[PDB]
Amino acid sequence: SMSRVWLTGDAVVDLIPDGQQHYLKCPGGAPANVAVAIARLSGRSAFFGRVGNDPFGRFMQQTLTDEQVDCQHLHFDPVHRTSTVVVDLDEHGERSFTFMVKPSADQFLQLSDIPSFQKGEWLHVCSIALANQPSRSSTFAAIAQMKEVGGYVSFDPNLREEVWSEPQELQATVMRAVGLADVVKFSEEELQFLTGTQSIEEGLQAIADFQIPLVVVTLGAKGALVATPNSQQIVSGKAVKPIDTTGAGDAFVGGLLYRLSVAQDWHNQATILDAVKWANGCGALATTQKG
Amino acid sequence: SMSRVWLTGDAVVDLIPDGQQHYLKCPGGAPANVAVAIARLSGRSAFFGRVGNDPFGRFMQQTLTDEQVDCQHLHFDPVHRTSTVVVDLDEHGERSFTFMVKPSADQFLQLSDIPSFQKGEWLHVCSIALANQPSRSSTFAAIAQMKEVGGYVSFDPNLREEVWSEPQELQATVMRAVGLADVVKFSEEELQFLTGTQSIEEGLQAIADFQIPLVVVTLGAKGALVATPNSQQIVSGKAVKPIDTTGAGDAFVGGLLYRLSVAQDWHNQATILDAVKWANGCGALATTQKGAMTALPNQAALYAFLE
Ligand code: NA
Repeated sequence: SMSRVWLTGDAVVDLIPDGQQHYLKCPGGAPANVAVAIARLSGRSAFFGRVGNDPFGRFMQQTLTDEQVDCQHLHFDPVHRTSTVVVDLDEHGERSFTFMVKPSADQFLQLSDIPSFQKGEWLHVCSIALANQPSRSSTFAAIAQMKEVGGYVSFDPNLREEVWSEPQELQATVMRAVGLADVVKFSEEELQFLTGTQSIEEGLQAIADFQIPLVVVTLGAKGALVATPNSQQIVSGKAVKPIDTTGAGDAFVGGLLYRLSVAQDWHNQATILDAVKWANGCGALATTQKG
Repeated sequence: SMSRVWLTGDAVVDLIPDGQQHYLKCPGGAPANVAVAIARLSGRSAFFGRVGNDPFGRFMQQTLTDEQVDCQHLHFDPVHRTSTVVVDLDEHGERSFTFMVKPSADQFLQLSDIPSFQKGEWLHVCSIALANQPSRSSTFAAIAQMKEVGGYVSFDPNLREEVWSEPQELQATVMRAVGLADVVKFSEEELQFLTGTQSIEEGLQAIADFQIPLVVVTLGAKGALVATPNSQQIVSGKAVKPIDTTGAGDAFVGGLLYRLSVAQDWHNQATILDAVKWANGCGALATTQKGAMTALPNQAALYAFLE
């Protein structure tokens, strides 16, 4: 087997209005979305993290097992509760969502929740895991161990100021993670938010000292900006400019990580280009399903 | 014209399983259930308490106004969440409840939220309101104010240790409220836990020195045992089709308190016995639909079941 992508962070149950007096149970959370995306490509994906010993936590355990994601290292906190979102409708029927549990069980990820890592494996992290302690320090420890054993680390800062008890620590904590990552996925505005000169130019030029092996930037319909310290390149979805990646950022990551993980040499420029091709493929695939 | 019944505590949105992938968005919570049960019996009930500024709390304000409980003294906490309970099933082999929000907005009930009380009125309190500060002191303060003015206090130690940040404080805090109430509703296992006893007779002699005007111990399906300083009696009941026990006890309290609230003197023995009979009726009836409030009967429906 040997090839494997580890995923960690917030497993989330979304509650959607199924008309009136009814909510639909929908599994969510960016780490779980990417984890499922990889397993749907017949890839080997495993999830470690913390949910609550509650029905919603059990829903995610069942969902992930069904989707063939290994969740043997999924823990159930007897006290804290699984992250739960309720989306709400306007007078005009326009969506709005509310975090129901703060802070959720995922924020209490412990050092003993971290599984043994093997050489050549991948670890993917989102910013929510870096919001508060003990999850902040536990996640960084997971990163260090993955690298120490000869593994690789990807990072996608799906940043939301909400979950943070101390929003001021965000710019420094996330840019800290960017420094330790092998692959970093940036949204256009995300790259900007860390002081963008209105362009993705010097916003890019800034991170140069970090010497990140691979940086990928979504570009709505323009496709995907691919950045290596040597080169610079755009990999469009060669089809009359398709569409965006609304909610398909996770699917994008999944397709990217699945291909990079099974590569003999993911550092290869040719291998990277093919991986981005799949990533755009997954991203487009998700947004054609009315999503 | 008759006695107003004040209700306070946690207004809760219950998520009840409808199939494998759906949840029923149902209004619940002890004070809200009892307030609604009283109103549906053409009784006069009002609610004072605290919910989240979130829409789950707007949902409960709407449900109370429609039912039609007074909630002028309903407040919205601009920081904390409205209590959300997810009911599932519990192998070995019944139902199970789980509190998703800790602490919820009702735990932050303030002294300023307490309305003016009047002689003859009623106040019902669930033990969840004593769980944490400042709700604990606020609720204890409200209980006292009703007693001082010549009102009456009802109390239901609906035990849920989960919401207590200091679970060791539960027994002493609950038993304090027990000694302050006119009416107390016990489960057979509740009275046992709080008294450290095993038999119902022992649990009664234990609390016998509080001289509580009325103690009710639900005997599950045999009805309830009715305890007064002088006399003990059993009051029977009839069975139905249990398909959702959610809030059956809150329905019991609803029927009990309404029947007492309309009497010129509720201390009358026959009145008390008739009230429990009402309580058994409303309790069983609520277990015929999904949701705590959904099957709370009007007078016509309740008389039809008892007749
Ligand atoms: Na019910």
